[PDB]
Amino acid sequence: EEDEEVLYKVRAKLFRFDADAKEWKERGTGDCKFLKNKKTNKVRILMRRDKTLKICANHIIAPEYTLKPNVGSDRSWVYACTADIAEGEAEAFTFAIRFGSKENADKFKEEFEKAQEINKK
Amino acid sequence: QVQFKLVLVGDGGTGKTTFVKRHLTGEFEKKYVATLGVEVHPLVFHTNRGPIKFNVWDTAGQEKFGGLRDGYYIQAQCAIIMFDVTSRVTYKNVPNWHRDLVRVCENIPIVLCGNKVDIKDRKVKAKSIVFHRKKNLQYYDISAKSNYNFEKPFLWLARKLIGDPNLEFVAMPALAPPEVVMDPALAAQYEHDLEVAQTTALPDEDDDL
Amino acid sequence: SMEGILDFSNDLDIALLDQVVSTFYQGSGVQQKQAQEILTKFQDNPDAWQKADQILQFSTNPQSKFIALSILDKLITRKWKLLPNDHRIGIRNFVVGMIISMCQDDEVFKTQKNLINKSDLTLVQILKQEWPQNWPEFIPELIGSSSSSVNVCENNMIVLKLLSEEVFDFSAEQMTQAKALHLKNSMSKEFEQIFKLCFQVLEQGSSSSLIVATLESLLRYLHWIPYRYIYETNILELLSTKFMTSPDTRAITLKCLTEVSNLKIPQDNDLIKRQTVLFFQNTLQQIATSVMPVTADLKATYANANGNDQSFLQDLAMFLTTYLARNRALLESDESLRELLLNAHQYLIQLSKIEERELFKTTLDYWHNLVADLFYEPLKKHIYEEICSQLRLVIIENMVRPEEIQLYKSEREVLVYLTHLNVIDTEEIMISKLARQIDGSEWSWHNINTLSWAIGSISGTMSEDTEKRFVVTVIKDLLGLCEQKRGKDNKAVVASDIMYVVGQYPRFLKAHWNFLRTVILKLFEFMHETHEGVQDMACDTFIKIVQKCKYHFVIQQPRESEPFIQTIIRDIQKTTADLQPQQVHTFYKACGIIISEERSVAERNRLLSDLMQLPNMAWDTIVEQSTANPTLLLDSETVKIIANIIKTNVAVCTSMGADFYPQLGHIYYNMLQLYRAVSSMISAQVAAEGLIATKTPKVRGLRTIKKEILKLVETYISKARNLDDVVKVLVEPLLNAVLEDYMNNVPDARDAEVLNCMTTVVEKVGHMIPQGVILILQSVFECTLDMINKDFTEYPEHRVEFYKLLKVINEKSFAAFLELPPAAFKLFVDAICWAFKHNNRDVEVNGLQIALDLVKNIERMGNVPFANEFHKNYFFIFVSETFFVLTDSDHKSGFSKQALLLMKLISLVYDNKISVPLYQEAEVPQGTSNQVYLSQYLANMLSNAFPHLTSEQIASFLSALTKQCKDLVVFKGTLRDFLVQIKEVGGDPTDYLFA
Amino acid sequence: DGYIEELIRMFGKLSIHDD
Ligand SMILES: Nc1nc2c(ncn2[C@@H]2O[C@H](COP(=O)(O)OP(=O)(O)OP(=O)(O)O)[C@@H](O)[C@H]2O)c(=O)[nH]1
Ligand SMILES: [Mg+2]
Ligand code: NA
Repeated sequence: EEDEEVLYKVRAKLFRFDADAKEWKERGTGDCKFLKNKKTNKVRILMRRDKTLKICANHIIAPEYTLKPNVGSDRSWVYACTADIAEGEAEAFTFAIRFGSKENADKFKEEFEKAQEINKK
Repeated sequence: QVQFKLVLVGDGGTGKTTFVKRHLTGEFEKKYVATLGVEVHPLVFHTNRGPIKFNVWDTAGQEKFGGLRDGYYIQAQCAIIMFDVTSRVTYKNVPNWHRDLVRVCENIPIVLCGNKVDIKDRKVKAKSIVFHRKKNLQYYDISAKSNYNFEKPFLWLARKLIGDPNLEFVAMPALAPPEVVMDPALAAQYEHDLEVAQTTALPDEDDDL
Repeated sequence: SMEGILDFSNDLDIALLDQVVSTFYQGSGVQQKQAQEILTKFQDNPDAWQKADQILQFSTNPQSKFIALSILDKLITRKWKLLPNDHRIGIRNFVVGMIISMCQDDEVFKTQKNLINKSDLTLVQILKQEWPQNWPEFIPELIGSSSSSVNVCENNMIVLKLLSEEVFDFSAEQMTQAKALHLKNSMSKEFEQIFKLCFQVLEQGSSSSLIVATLESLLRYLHWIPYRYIYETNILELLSTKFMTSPDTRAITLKCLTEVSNLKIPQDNDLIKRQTVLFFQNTLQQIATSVMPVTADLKATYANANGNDQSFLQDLAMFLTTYLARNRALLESDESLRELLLNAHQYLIQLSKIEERELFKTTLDYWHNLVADLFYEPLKKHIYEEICSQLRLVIIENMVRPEEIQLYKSEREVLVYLTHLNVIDTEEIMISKLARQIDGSEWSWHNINTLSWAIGSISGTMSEDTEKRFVVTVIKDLLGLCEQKRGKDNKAVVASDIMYVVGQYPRFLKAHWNFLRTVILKLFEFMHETHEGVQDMACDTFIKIVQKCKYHFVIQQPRESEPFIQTIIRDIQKTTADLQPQQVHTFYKACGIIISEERSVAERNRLLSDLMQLPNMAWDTIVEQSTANPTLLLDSETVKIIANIIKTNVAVCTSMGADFYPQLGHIYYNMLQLYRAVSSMISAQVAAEGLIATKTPKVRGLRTIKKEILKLVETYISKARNLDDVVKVLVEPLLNAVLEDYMNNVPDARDAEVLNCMTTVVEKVGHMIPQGVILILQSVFECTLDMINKDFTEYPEHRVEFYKLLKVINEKSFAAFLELPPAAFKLFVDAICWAFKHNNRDVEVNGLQIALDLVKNIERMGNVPFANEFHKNYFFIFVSETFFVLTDSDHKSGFSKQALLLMKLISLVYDNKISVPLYQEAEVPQGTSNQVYLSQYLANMLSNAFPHLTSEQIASFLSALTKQCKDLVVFKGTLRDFLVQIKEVGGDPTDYLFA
Repeated sequence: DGYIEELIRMFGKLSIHDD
């Protein structure tokens, strides 16, 4: 990440929806970063687990994506991801990302929309 | 790719499987499903000295689901003994688990782990945890739930097996991810699967994160 | 494919077993899981042991043979005494034969230790059954066989080691008391023969692997053998000299000498004292010449972690601490032993510098033992002045935060003793460390924090005048350090540590009002600082200073116009403006602590109403708005405000207790009105949106309001001194607001904090509201039991609070259970027995305690129709449900309380405290006493539950159990003997005559 | 004495300001 610029960095817990099990599963807790590539100027989410430093989110902030509220939370966003490469080859996931506060969540979604219309260019 | 067999032993309900699942996928399993015999899960860490792979043999604490018992210990290169700080009996059985373990594996690095330190009403106090001293076990307070020291057993064993005390976990450089190119055929399918997701509550909504 | 071996019709295909075993151990993925299920079902086949001699003969796979011995082990420990005597001789002969076979082949002996050690363990399972009564010659023949071959001699040491472990170290749980004594007596009878061979091998010193094995066996013998075998032989010289020079033998030898230091020894024998000194002198001499000198950097050695250095240094720490804790007095009087004493302590100083938390705890226990002794024992400190001075620096440089309670407590205790012993040296070391922070030599966030915690720890040990000059020197130096540094990050760390130290020195704060006031006004300035952690540090420090100095805030200081509490209350809006709600609640709690010190009632109530002004005006506003329109309450901002008002009241109530009454009285009526309004809103949302509503932010917000109201009332009542007002003013409105709302909500909308609240109400005033207690049972009993009686997991909070409620009702207002309709009283008994079968210890312990208290409640009634009907309906349900959890192996955590309950139930019948026959008309002869019928019921019950026990076992067990029912510890022994015998076939019935 | 007054004067100037 030596040729990428941090646009936004917030602490978050990331979840993955297991449709089969009909429940949310924690995927990782750590710094969720918005990284702008110096070459392509494409902004991605890169999230690493605390301590182990293992990647638990790695995908483009696609302009298609829509952040929805979760019924249970005032400080979370749900959105479909069509290509995440954290755990091998590009796989589709329904993500949820929860934050420390409602304002952290609101600043995330505003920063996520900034990045979507950087990815428009 | 250095490959090491890790046996995980201790009383039923101590959080052996929950601990492994946390390392494998990052999930915390609230439900207790007793392991039957053993479950083998390959586990990989990234260090300054390169990748280290643990073949984790998650054994059954309950005697009725014991299966092969000490048979699982054969050719283990390292071990974690697990007990529950909320349960006095789980610490009392630590010498029994250690006895059965050392008979099969005479000269291996072993970590003693007190799980569930997140719980307020701690029955097994720090002062009374002294079993590791004469047996040369590393001891860690851990919580699979809060991730308190969750990495420390694997960091300690990694340092012992590779024989490098300065070994540390590192970030692997992150590959550039691909563009979505979403297809309209699955548009309706995602619409439905996203509605079920939104209307299922996120677990543990009173937690700090 | 692999499932062939599970077909017992045909001869076992060895080659098929070996692929199944091999694809389990060396295989991967789905194949190894399939093999795992196959191997498990194989060994669990009850006839599997018959196909064991086959596998040991014809298989070449060491893992197959290992699993074959495991199958054998399971038969020997469980079903041995059921076998014909020629099967027993067969099994013995081919286990012995397999062991000598593998010892005679040097290739196999070298390469298959796992399989040999497993064979030895199997042989020892047979000795536990057959030796020495059916095998008198085992030891004489083992000793004679050892002379033939070094390999056989080595393996014989491993067998004896395992035998010693199984008889003395691991017998308590796994054998009857009788069988343990028999095997202990037998081993000590023949130990003379065994020791001679042990000592012979060690003196002759043939082979290191044989010598390591002999010393491993000796480490086990040292746990039980009499001291004479160690002191009246040459073995102490061997352990402390020749075996300390070789690194092979050194590891085990040091462990042996650690256990020698623990031997039971006559304390009045000058020759034995000299022997104790000598082995220590020899051991330390070998360390200094062969391993590392006194000056060696053990921190660096341990950090490098070469070979077994970490284990060796761990074992040296255990050896020195063990020996010096017991024996250091032997070295303190003779001038010739002075150098030995201080070198041993200098090694411990070097060991105390190792970066290893758990090793440090071991050395710190010893340092505690030492400095405790130097503080009380006369003429001892001067010996240790250089040791203590080095120790001061080691504790200080390795100080941890108070959050680590145990280590910090242990460290503080030692550092306080070391401060008493030399104040001047402690002050000099701490001022010098401070100077190395200022000049930047040792400057670090961690280093200044460590030093702050250390300086903070020795508060109250120095004289007041010495403390004054010390505190002032440290604060001025830390203030200068803060000025010198740049950046919010650096200045915040030093400001925290300044504030930390001040908080630790209350005696100083009490003596200097002007300084205390400055400190507090500075904390008020920091409560506006947005930099991460400062507001928490300021609030934590504030309540910490107030807990210790409260009196100085409530009186008028001579140069002041008013008590400072009044000044804090005037500017409370401005002071807390920038704090998060939780920080504001801490602040208010702190003010409540000060206000409790005011003993004038008029003045306390005036300060209380002054303090609650802002929350009381926010409250008056919100009830006016909330009473006018119930829609306005659904707004998030209003729910957060209301929850924060109630939490402010809980905070002040927590610190004021009984004194909070006037403020509770001011809000009580409208608060219980709000509780009902909020209850309705919750039910209305569950109606419109479904159960998912209970997880939405706004319903969780509404439920927080209810929980904080129940917390406020619980907190007040728990500390209330005027119980007449609790009954006449608080309780009736409370029961009318919460009970019906709880009963008539769906399970997922019910708050477990209702049960918690009711528990406290019954605890404090249960005796005064018998009709109120009945109303509580009617309202929460049946509907809560239905939530928790389907499994052991759902509604965990309700489950735990439910059994706390029944416990306190059964203690304080038993009358409420006498008033239950019989059907509901039957559910009460079902609910206790339900608690027994829980693993969750909070439920299980309350389960057994209710059962015990209920039995005693019925006892107290005397010979009355209700006590008589209770015993005829429920006595045998309680005996048989207690026996079920004693014997099922899944509730071993509750053994003590199970045993106590069973003893109480059995003792009722053997004291003739049950007036009615326990049996049905014409179930037994007309005269028959309850004693005889209990014996028959129990005999029949255990016969059906454990059909593999003989009538003789059951009869003997019960004769012992019933005659031992006034002596709990012995009773427990009989129960443990019974738990061992149900695990096997052919248990000796005489074992129950041990006591 | 005066040195307790010097402590009070110095404690008052304690601050957390970015530089
Ligand atoms: N509070 C708390 N619960 C935990 C923690 N770790 C595990 N648990 C819970 O403990 C229970 C048992 O966890 P498991 O991993 O299934 O237990 P186990 O040791 O594998 O049990 P066996 O397979 O029978 O040996 C589950 O309900 C877990 O959610 C922890 O750190 N804190
Ligand atoms: Mg498990
Ligand atoms: Na301190």
